[PDB]
Parts: sequence; structure tokens; C-alpha cells
Amino acid sequence: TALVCDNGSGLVKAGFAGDDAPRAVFPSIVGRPRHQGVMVGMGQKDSYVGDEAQSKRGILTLKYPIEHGIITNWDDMEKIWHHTFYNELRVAPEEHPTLLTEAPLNPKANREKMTQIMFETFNVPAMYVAIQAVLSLYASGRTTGIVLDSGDGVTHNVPIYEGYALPHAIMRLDLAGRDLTDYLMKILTERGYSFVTTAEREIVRDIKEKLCYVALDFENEMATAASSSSLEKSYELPDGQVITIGNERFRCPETLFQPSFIGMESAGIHETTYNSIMKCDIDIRKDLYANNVMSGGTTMYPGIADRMQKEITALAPSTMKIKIIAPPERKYSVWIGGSILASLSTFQQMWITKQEYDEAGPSIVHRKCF
Amino acid sequence: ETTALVCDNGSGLVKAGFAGDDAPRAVFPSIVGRPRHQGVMVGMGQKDSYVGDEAQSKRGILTLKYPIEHGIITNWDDMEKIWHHTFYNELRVAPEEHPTLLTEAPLNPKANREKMTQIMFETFNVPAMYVAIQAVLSLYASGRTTGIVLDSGDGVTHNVPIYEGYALPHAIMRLDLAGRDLTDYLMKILTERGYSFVTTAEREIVRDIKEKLCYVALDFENEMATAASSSSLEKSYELPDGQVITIGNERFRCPETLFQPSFIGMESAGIHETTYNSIMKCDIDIRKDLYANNVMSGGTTMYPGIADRMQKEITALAPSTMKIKIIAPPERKYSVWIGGSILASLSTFQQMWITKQEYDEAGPSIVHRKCF
Amino acid sequence: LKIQVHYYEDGNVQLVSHKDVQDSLTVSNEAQTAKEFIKIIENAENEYQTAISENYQTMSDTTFKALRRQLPVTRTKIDWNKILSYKIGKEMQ
Ligand SMILES: Nc1ncnc2c1ncn2[C@@H]1O[C@H](COP(=O)(O)OP(=O)(O)O)[C@@H](O)[C@H]1O
Ligand SMILES: Nc1ncnc2c1ncn2[C@@H]1O[C@H](COP(=O)(O)OP(=O)(O)O)[C@@H](O)[C@H]1O
Ligand SMILES: [Mg+2]
Ligand SMILES: [Mg+2]
Repeated sequence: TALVCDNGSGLVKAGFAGDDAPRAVFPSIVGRPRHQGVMVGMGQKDSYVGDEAQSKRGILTLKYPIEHGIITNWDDMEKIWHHTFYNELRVAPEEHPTLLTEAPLNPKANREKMTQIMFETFNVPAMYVAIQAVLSLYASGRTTGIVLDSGDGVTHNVPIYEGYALPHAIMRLDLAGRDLTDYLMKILTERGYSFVTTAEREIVRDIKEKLCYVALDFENEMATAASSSSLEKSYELPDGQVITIGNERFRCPETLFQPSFIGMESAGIHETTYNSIMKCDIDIRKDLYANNVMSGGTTMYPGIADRMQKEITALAPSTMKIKIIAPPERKYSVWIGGSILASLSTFQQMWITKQEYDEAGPSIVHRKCF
Repeated sequence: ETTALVCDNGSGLVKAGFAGDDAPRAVFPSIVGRPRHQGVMVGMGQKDSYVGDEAQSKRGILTLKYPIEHGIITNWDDMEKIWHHTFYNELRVAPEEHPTLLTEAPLNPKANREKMTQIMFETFNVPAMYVAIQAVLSLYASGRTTGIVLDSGDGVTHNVPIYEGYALPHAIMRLDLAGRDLTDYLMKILTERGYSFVTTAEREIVRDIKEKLCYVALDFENEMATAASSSSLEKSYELPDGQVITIGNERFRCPETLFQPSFIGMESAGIHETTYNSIMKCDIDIRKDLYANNVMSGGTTMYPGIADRMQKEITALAPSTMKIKIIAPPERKYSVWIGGSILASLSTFQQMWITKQEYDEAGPSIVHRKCF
Repeated sequence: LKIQVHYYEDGNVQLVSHKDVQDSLTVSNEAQTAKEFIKIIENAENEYQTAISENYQTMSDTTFKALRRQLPVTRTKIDWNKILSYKIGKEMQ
């Protein structure tokens, strides 16, 4: 039984290949104690991984091992993988081949150290590394289209024609849900709320997941928000305090379309998608315009499909049919596509086994693997 | 002849005066004191409140309140009393003939600025008013146009990078750790030697001890080792009742919280790390001029070891080929006011005021339109 | 070495480039000096193409920024109600 593990920058989605849903979805954080321990009749650990961190975050400093898609801490990634294999899945990694995910346009040493760690410390019979947007297109039941994959660290625009990603048109924007959480923390200071600690960052993340949305027209929404309090919404804090936000609900996701709100040079996701389409040949542009597929949790705002349709319709020629596919399960779409790919009959001879790694070294992943 | 007034309303002090001067005319504490006992002698004045130096003179029979906490005005009637005592008792002017310039910390609530505009226009009714960031005024007083300003006072320590007069808003960082938290931490750690300070009048005594005796160590662990080894770093202070106290190693533990905020339980990084993060959030081609023009302003930057320690910490954080220069002027306790007088004395600032007719047309929300 | 490219879909864009490469080789029998000629041709043209690709990578931060920046140094759009606030900051030396 193969293992499909999606190590995102904000969540870990792992399970068995063949199931329709992931079995372990937990935050990718390592928490460490911050205060003085005075009681000796207690477990008294030094590192908390996953939900155990989120249940103890008020006395903990939280660290994300992945920052902007690349892995910064490898000991914490080892801890994440150990907790995934032994505590959330209850499996032995010596018996199961493991499928891994990787964002496109990434440094090669990340894949090198990933293969080295997965073959030297958590020894698997075989392993494979796949691109996330290609798997998200595979999970949607199509083989040609453009995938907008926006998660916690990166936003990617990947066009795939006949099951092959087009590497000369892959676009990368360094803006995702972590930057939106930090921008919401910055703009909640206008109403008097202070969020500083890493524990309160999770509270603001919950606020963003609960209350924010995407305005269809930004200037008209800002005009209506400044005319009456029909857009104000209330949120109850963990300590019982009640906060109210009126126009921060749609200003925070507007950084996806206006990235200069946090001071980034790149263009919005609509212009990024139009640039990724326009770098391709003319005879496939109709198929790429007709098959826009959303992916990831940052596309879960309840206004993003209509706004993206309006903006791409504005950018595209007027005789072009624009269709945007936003599946309701797109928070788990890389995992489902990996489950489809790992349960295929001819995929079983594409595994990088341990013998080829012994005969090659930590560079086989650039030749047998994409 | 309508000369402008420059008023700096900090968390602990009010620095007010006229535009064009090189020094503030009125520097007084931002406190309001009210009686806590009963009055048994009749025939006197016996007013219900005391503002400024008179509150500090009879602080033994008064409880003291600060209307500004961490850069945010919490009590508005007390701020009315503070501004009235500024205009009518410390400056002896009528604020109907002078436009006024006020200062504000960055990343503040919008309601504070709206209410400041409202109270200036229909209580102390002025022909014009402006609200300005404090760190850009510190750089205006320093004589530079590019550089990063660390303003640390009684409520807010903030870092603002300015490049050729352009304040860079995405690298402006704010910490709610300043001299009042340092005073409270020294008040806490003074109980190790048996000195107990509780009341709000004794907080002023502990603040005076901190101003007279504290300093920033170059190396903290070596300073702790030489404090434990010998009794050569101890100093003595005399209380108002004649008692003498002695502190040996509380002198450098109190401003170590500016570099290690975990002493008071805070998770934030130090002021050196905040400065390095503010520089690293700027453009890559302007970081040389920002590293060469580090400017320190405010009263919490007046410890006599802080420039060399900040130089060592930034040189540790910066790459080895970069030049780090940290500028601490001798008059940096009043630097926002001097730059405010420079800004208010300029010919091209006279179109930047918010006039009374504009407030009548637009209400108290034009301050988000005309002021940064 | 010369490259010329024209692309004119909705507007117009042209690229002209050339490079002069001077090196030396040893002289022996015909096969070995032919292999050395092919080797120096490979090691010149590969570096030329890789340098062209790396020059296209850093166009928007080094050379295009010298003509027009993508964003100002404030990393934000211009507030058109505050033009004098940008003009005031350069009058103090
Ligand atoms: N309902 C929602 N609305 C907006 N954002 C959401 C919602 N649910 C999740 N997110 C965001 O999605 C991000 C992670 O989604 P996902 O792509 O599944 O994980 P990863 O980015 O680690 O692959 C989180 O940062 C979270 O803020
Ligand atoms: N020489 C000094 N050493 C240490 N701290 C000082 C010194 N002078 C002033 N302070 C501190 O600076 C604080 C206020 O400084 P300042 O910035 O001038 O006022 P405000 O914060 O009200 O604007 C006071 O709380 C005081 O404790
Ligand atoms: Mg993902
Ligand atoms: Mg001040």
C-alpha cells in the first residue's frame, strides 16, 4: 500500500493511496516552551508537533519549518515526518513506498535533501516526487488546462498540455495565506486590536478563514462599507472578547489581485494567469482559457471565482469563452491527484527504488523524476 | 502674524512651544493627580485635580493617572485638562490665533487621530492643525534625508526607514516596550534587595533612580560576572525621606529588556533585531545608506552604553563588508519637537495644513486624507 | 556568434546580439584537433546561451529598473491626494 504525503507550508495532508480523502490533516508547526516549568508531576516535553502544539500554544513559541515554499529547518521537517509516519498514520515506513509533493520552480538541493532524508533516516522501499498543480489537474478529471495553486507559502500558475507541464510558462507569485494573515494582523491595528504573538497569529488565521471574502468591485465595496454598517461582522475571541470588522473582510484578499498592499513588485493572480496563458501557442490557448482550475485553501474565499472570471474576461479577447472550475474539495486536491497517480497500473515501474539511489546517489531525482 | 505651535504629546512628557525655536518652551509630565484622602482644613483653594508639575509636587497626597498609554489616548477628559494647561498655563496663548502641529506614533488606531482633530477644531478651536509621524520629525531634526530612525520614549519604540524624504510604510515596525515597562521591571527587581515600591508616587521615584543610575552593558554576561565578583559596580541613591539604597547589578538588567524582551515575558525580538528586520524589508540598493545613517531618538535612548551595544549587535547581524554608523545626538531627548518646528517653519508646508472650512465640509475624516 | 529574433504579435520586439570569443588550442593529427575544435565550440556556445538566459533572469531588477521601476522605493502606489507630502521631504538638504 503506497503512501501519499502532501507537505504544504501550512498543513500536512497524508494518507493511503486509494482512499478518496486524506486521513491525517494537521498543521505543520513545532512548538517549544517559553516559560518556567514549576510542576514535576507532568509529562514536560520539549517539542510539540501538530495539533498538540495548537492545544498548547499559549505557553509555546510556534515555528513553521517551511517558509515561502522552501524548507528552512530540516530538523523540524524530520520531526514533522516522524509525527506523520508514527503518530498520525500508525504505519511503519520500512514497508510502504511514499509519494511526495514539491512546488514547481524550486531549488534542486531541496529535492536532493528530501531524497537523502527519506532514504537515509525514514528508509522506504521506494519514493517519488510530483508537482502539486499537475496532481491538482489530475484530480479534476482532465489532462489539459491551467492550474492556479495558492496555498500557505506560494502561488503558482502552471499550464499542462496532454499531461505535461509547460516549464517555460510556469509563473510563481510569492504571496499566499501567510502573507494574508500577516496583512490582516497589520490592518487590525486600525480598530485598536493588537496581535503580536505566534499564538495570536493562529487566531487571526481563524478570523481570516471565518469572515473574509472577495469583493466583486473593490471601489464600490469600499464605498458601501463607508456608507452604512451592513458589512460589519463580529468574532468572539478565545478569552471572551468580541471584535467587529467592517471593511477588512475584503481588503485582506485584495492583496491577491493588488500585491502592492504588502509591498510586492509582482502583479495580481489574474494578470499572472493571463501571462501564463499568453506565453503558450495560439492553438492551445482556447483549451487553456476554457479549463481554468483553482486549487488550495487560499482559493476558498467565497468571492474569488466570479472576480477571477470578470478579470480574465476583461483581459482576454472578447470572442474567447472563459470557464473557471473551482471544485468544492480543492483544499484536498493535490492528495487526491496523488492517490489517482499512485494507484495507476503503469506508475509502479516509475518508482525510484533504493538500489538505483545506491548506484546513483543524491542526484537521481533530476533524471528519473520531475 | 499667526505663528504655529508645535506640541509633542508623548506618553510621559509634553514638549510644547513655538515654531522656529530651537528648544521647547514647556516640558512637563503628562499626569493628572486626584486626591485620595479627605480635606480637614477649610479656607484654602483645594482644587479637585492637579496637572503637570503641580501634580508631581504634592504626589504624596494624590493618585496619578497617565491619559496616554502606549501611544494611545485612553482618557479624553484628562487629555482636555492636559491640553488646556498647555495652552492657557504653560504657554499663555489663545489657541484661536495659532495653527497647531501634533505628533503621533505609527500604526495607531484611526479613532485617536479623528478625535484629536475633533477636539482641536471644536473645543480648542484652531484655524488649522496637522498630525505628523514622530520619526520623520526626528530625521528632519537630524539634518538627513535617508536613514532609519529608532524612536523610543515612554510608551512606544518604533523604527521608521526614510529614503530621500519618503517614509517607507511597509518597513515601519512598532514595539510596545519603552521606558514605562522598564520602570515597572526595575520596580519588580528592586524587591530582591528588600526595597518595596507600590504606589504611583513611588513609580516616579523608581523612574528617577532609573534615569540617574542605569546604563547599558557592552557584554551582559561579563558584566554579570564582574558584578558578582566584586562590589565595584554598586551605586547609592537617597530617597526623599533620607533613606539610602544601593543597587549593584539592577543598573544594567533594567535596560537589558530592550535587548532581551523575554525578561518581562514578551515574545518579541530586541530593538537591534527590529532595526535589522526594518532594514531587510527595504529595497536592496538602499540598505547601504540605511546602515550608515542609523539615528536614535527619544528618552529611552539616553542610557550611557546603548550606542556601542547597538553598534555591536547590528554589526553582528549585518554582513561583514557593510559599514554601520549609529548616530546619537546629545540633544536627542527633544528631537521630534525640533524637526516639528523645522517642518512648521517651511514655506511649502503652509499648503499642507487642514483648515477649518475643510473640517466643516469633510468632518473628522479628512485627517486620513491630508495627513500621512 | 550572432542571434537575431523578431516577435510582432500585438506589438513589436526585436533582439540583436553578438559575441567575439578568442581562445587557443594545441595542434596534432586531424582527429584530435577536430575534437579540440568541437570542444572549444561547445564550451563557448554553452556559456553564451547560459549567460543570455541568466541575463534575461535579472532584467527587471538591474537594467529595466534603471529606466523605469516597477514600484517606487516606497513599495506602494502613489497617493494622489498627498503630492505635497512627497515634495516636502527633499527640501531639507
Ligand atoms: N475558508 C477559507 N478561506 C480562506 N482561506 C482559507 C480557508 N481555509 C483555509 N484557508 C487557507 O489555506 C491555507 C492552507 O491551505 P492548503 O493549501 O490546504 O495548505 P498548504 O498551503 O499547506 O498546502 C491556510 O493558510 C489558510 O489560511
Ligand atoms: N537619561 C535617561 N536615562 C534613561 N531613561 C531616560 C533618561 N531620560 C529620560 N528617560 C526616560 O524617557 C521617558 C520619556 O522620554 P521622552 O521620549 O522624552 O518622552 P515621551 O516618551 O513622553 O515622548 C521617561 O519615561 C524616562 O524614564
Ligand atoms: Mg499545497
Ligand atoms: Mg515621544
